[PDB]
Amino acid sequence: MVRVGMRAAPRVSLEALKAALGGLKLSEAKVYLITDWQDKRDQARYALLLHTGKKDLLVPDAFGPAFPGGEEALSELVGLLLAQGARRFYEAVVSPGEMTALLDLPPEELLKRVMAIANPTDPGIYL
Amino acid sequence: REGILFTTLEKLVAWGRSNSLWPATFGLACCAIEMMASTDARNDLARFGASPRQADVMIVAGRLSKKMAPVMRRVWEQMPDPKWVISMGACASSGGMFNNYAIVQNVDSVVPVDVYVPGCPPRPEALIYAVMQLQKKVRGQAYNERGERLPPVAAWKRTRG
Amino acid sequence: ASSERELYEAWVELLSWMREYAQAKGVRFEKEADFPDFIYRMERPYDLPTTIMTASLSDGLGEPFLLADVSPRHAKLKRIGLRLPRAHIHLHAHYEPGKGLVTGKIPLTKERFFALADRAREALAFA
Amino acid sequence: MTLNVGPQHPSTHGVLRLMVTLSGEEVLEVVPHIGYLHTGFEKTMEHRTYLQNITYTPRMDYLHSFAHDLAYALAVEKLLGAVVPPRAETIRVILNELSRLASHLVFLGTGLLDLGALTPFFYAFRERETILDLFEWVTGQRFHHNYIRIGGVKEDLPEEFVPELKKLLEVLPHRIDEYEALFAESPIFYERARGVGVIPPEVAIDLGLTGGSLRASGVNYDVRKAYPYSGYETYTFDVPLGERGDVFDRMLVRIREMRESVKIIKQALERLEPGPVRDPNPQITPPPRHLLETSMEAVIYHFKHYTEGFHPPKGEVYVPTESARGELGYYIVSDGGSMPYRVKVRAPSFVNLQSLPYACKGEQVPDMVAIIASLDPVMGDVDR
Amino acid sequence: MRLERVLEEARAKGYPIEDNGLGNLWVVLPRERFKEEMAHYKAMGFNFLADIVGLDYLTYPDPRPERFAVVYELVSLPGWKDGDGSRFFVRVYVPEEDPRLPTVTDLWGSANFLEREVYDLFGIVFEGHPDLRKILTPEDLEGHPLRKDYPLGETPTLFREGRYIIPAEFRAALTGKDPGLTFYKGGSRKGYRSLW
Amino acid sequence: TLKALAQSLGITLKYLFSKPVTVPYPDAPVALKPRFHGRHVLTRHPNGLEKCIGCSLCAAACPAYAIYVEPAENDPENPVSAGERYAKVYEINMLRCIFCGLCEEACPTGAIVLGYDFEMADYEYSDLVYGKEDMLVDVVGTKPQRREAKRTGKPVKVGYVVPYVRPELEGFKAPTEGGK
Amino acid sequence: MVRVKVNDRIVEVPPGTSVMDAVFHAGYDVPLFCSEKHLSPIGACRMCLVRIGLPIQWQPKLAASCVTAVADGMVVDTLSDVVREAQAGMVEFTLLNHPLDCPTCDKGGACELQDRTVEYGLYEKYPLELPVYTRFEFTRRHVDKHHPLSPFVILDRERCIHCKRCVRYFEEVPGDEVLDFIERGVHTFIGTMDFGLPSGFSGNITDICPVGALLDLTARFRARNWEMEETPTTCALCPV
Ligand code: SF4
Ligand code: SF4
Ligand code: SF4
Ligand code: SF4
Ligand code: SF4
Ligand code: FES
Repeated sequence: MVRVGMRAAPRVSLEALKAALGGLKLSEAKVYLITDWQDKRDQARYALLLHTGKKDLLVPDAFGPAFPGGEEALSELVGLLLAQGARRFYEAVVSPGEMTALLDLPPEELLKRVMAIANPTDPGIYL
Repeated sequence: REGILFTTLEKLVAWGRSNSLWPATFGLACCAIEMMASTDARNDLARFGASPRQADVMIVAGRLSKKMAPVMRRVWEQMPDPKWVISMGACASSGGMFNNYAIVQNVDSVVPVDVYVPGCPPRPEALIYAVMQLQKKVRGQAYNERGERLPPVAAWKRTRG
Repeated sequence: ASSERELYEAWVELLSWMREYAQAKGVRFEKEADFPDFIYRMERPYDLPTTIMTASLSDGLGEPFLLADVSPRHAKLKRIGLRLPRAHIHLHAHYEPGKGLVTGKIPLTKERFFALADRAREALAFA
Repeated sequence: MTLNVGPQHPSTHGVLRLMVTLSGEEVLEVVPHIGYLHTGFEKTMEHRTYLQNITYTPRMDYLHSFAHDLAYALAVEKLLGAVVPPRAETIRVILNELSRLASHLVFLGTGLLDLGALTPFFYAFRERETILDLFEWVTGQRFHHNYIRIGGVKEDLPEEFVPELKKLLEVLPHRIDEYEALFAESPIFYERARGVGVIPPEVAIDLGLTGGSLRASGVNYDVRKAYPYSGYETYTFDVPLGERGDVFDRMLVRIREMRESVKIIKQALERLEPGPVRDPNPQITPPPRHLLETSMEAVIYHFKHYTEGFHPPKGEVYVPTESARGELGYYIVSDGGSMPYRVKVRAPSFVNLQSLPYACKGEQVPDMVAIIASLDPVMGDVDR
Repeated sequence: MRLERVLEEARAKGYPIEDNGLGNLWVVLPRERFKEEMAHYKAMGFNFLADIVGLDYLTYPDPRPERFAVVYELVSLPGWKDGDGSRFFVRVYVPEEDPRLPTVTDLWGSANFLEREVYDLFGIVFEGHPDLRKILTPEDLEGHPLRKDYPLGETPTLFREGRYIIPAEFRAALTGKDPGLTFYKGGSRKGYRSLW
Repeated sequence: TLKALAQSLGITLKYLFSKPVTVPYPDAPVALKPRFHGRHVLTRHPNGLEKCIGCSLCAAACPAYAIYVEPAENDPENPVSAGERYAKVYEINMLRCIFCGLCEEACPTGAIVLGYDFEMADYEYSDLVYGKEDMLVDVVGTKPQRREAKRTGKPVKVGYVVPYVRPELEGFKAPTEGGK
Repeated sequence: MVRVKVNDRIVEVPPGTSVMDAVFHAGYDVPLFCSEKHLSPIGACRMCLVRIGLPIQWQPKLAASCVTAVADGMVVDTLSDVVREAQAGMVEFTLLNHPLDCPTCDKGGACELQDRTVEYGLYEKYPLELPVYTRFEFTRRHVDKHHPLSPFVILDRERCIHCKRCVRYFEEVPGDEVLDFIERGVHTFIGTMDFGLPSGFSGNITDICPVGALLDLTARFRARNWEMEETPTTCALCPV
């Protein structure tokens, strides 16, 4: 597993992600959005784990309306997953306290935890 | 034209719809059997369609398994447009008493929820309260705790896509 | 008998006296404990005049120089006692009908109590 | 034509998915696909107190829930060696059978609707409503009632339950007959159900179809009889049977079961005198609420019981019970912890289903609906 | 009477016999003799195959021979030709690094779905099966959910102002290998049984 | 068996001409049994002191983990409950809640006791996590009910009636029977 | 090593062993209040009481397994009807004067008293007899309650079971006798004439106390023992 990005910094993270995906076709990939708090999307923060199936990618919590210009970044993220033909979007709910510890765990463990907790989600809510 | 833009005309159609609210049930667990009670007592609702095509109101009644989610997704998408979603019971609304790998911990993930109805199962009359809610919700007669008036159709608010 | 009731009423009485000596000298009074048979009494009925089981007079430092308590509503051989901390001093109040509140054969008047309390404060109270 | 009967539509009941391999109007083979209701109790329950689990037990077979309640309660009591009071046992047979009448009422309501027509769902619903009102009266809940306890049952029956059970016990004989009246003399239904739905006993046995859709094909096995538990050992008890397993016979057998159930209700109702209601062993049973205001030991045990709960011996255990869907039972592995090490639930509805590709093989298509309703599944039990 | 003929047979061939005084009885056959012996079991007159119950003993306080163990429930229906009512468990332990086991599908068609479930939830593959397809867990689910090393997968329950509960950090109840909240546990909380 | 078609019709006829069955909620109030499991209520002693000593044993008892209790110390001058301890926060997520009443059953002071209300359907998730001050014995209504009754100024009528209220609910006023 | 047998099992165990430890070492258990890791056993709370043999030759009266040395080829009995009866008895003596605070007590989920009581207590007398928790129907000991000993430490004198753990600790481990019992008989209680609770080590007694007599004021009334997310870590405040 690769880890790119840094916590709480939306535009740098988006530019880096755009760099890293490339001409990879995503039709068999699974997209996991890691967040705390089910109800309130307005003050939400978002981290992302992408399981391509041939390799995995982690981004910390740099996304969402929680940070300035963050909403537009999450929206373009999901739009971009959608363009490469990613379809299967999932939402994972962690304790705020977890979020820092979760991404400091080793790749395999973090990934199994994420797939265990993740809820199938409409890509449209992040647009 | 979505029921809109004459003060007389939109209100007229909006009653038309609220009182017409046409449930398309999507049974899952024991909650579905608790809605089959609702079928008895009912009086703007309980004619169906049953076929999704023909109905405005989608009632999610039961635990929605993760494997089951993409299905309910298309059923909702495969509904005509002026459409509403009621979420019935704890399992649907939140993760319920089953907090785990198996089950969607809020149905609002996959389909835009209009109205939520707690209970395990909720008494049927609560679901009447919810369709009266949604009745009076699409009349644009509905408010949250923050002071805000609530929109007739949620999923007029999500980006489709 | 129903002497029980007059006892609890008299217990309320003694508490009143403690509160007074407290304000008078500018020295702290404390309500220590309420009745389990009231707290944990749930729907169950409660007729007692107060809900209070244990109390004390503390000095500046909060260390008590005088202690006072009554039996729960449901206990055998009901008594109300007094104890002087550190001094090994124990007193047992009964109630004889028509006479009043007595320690054995000796009447327990308010005055007797105030004197005992002052001796207590001056001797035992640290500040 | 491999026709794809979907998950929830079109009226393939209880969220099943069916690949009817079918050219024409017959049925070649249906390739069944389940798992759409999988809630994962067997894992979740490894994370709940034995008390806490009693809230998760009714929730699988939600029609006959109390059979879950009964099976689980029993297997634990056995495992920790608890002694259930007679009046509690009697009440548990009453509730079990009443919940059975509820379940059955539902099964034939849906069955008659499923192919054939609408009307009789309603009368069954009326009697079921009287039953649910009984349950609300005693447990405060319609279903998923948190009542049964490893000792016994949560609390005693109110004044008003007895009078109301009689009312329904009065109308039901006339009532069950009225449903029977329409059915046994089946107008179209006879030419609709008599031929369809083939069940050889040998294959029922080969594929393991236990659940009262078994006796409709002429094998005589009832858990209340074969392996008696809660004192069914002591009742005047008729087990209805079928001749050659079709749709029709299954369908009537359960109706007979309803009057016999009612006869068990009356019988048990006769034998009921005042007393206590759960095993007083404090290890097993939380203290009386009144003395929480007096005893030290009470408070300690209250606090402890409702937080940690209790630890049964290290051991594995299982007890068989009869639901309106067949053999039910809890396989409980305890590690001596406050929560079960593992609970595998023997799901009658799950084994019963291996015989549907068999059952509806060669049958009609309109009938392929009826032949499903006739098998009486509950998916909460299946997926689970 | 058919049960006695099983136990008497197991004692001679050196098969261990488990018994709890609750009235439940096991017979553990080795891996080798399993397929054939059980073929003999259906042949022995065993009508009905009730269960296949998979067990993951990873977190069980005492050790057992191998990590996973499967239990079949064999019976002869009491209302049939000549039914005893003889029912009993046959247990077969299975290696962690070798989740193999022959199906009895040939024998009972009961073996069909149940063995598939035990494949889905635990990694155990059943030989000779008509179709081992994943049964229960979502199509794209990775792994085998009910085996102990696999997360129950809880989500926090949610309240008002930054307030959460993490169930697994909330749990009052202890498991078997749990210490408890004092220096140790003795007595009833190391396991208890009343004596009738 | 031709006769059946006929008799089938006959019984239905009998039933048509028999008029009665059903209750038209909310226009006719639903009858509930006295032990029914409704909206959680916190109860008070005669003194007015709250039964809740804030021990969060309701929460530990909870299989859905839907009860959050932040605890607190009583003020000698002006007390809340009968011990030295009471409940600073009591939240219940109705959406998380399964409605066992293991909370009530665990409750040592008879503080937490499930009520009678069912008309709680509401539009927003977080409006559905009830707090203490929505649950006390004095309160009449559910959240959307009360909110409608303020935005209208038209008082709350619950859609239920009971023969009487349980001993454990003591203080909880409800529309009963013809007791009124 | 000295060869000991506890109940159904045998153990190697070095000579100066406490019988209690040889017990637990065999994987058994026995009530434990006064004795503490790193503290002098003194058979005080008398909870740890077991049986000892030395040849079948049973000793007349029970050994406190905490204060009994182990001898070569010695037997130790912890599950006998008579032992469990005695254990239950000492527990009942301890519970005899106690306050009734569990719901409202900060010692909450993890109380050596609570857990020992629920483990060993109420021995099985011989049916569904309706039995009594409590024999004693008289008035309990009532003293000073909720008394701050220092900005960091709170005292309930009612809860104290008069094990020696806190005073013992103060004299033995830090070496500041800022705590000791006062009067005698049942009247005995913890107090201090050194008011601050001066020692910079004072807060450990909060951990040691088998009950909630001594509690940690900085964390008073915050959450119940189970309810905390507990993060094991190491303290970076100094080099140790
Ligand atoms: S909320 Fe309760 S009644 Fe509804 S599906 Fe879930 S368990 Fe069944
Ligand atoms: S009723 Fe049950 S789920 Fe609801 S708060 Fe009480 S214990 Fe928890
Ligand atoms: S409601 Fe009852 S159980 Fe819950 S904290 Fe209050 S007193 Fe304790
Ligand atoms: S010291 Fe222990 S037994 Fe006593 S009130 Fe506190 S928790 Fe309960
Ligand atoms: S205060 Fe606690 S540690 Fe000290 S003697 Fe009393 S019970 Fe033992
Ligand atoms: S533990 Fe040995 S006497 Fe206290």
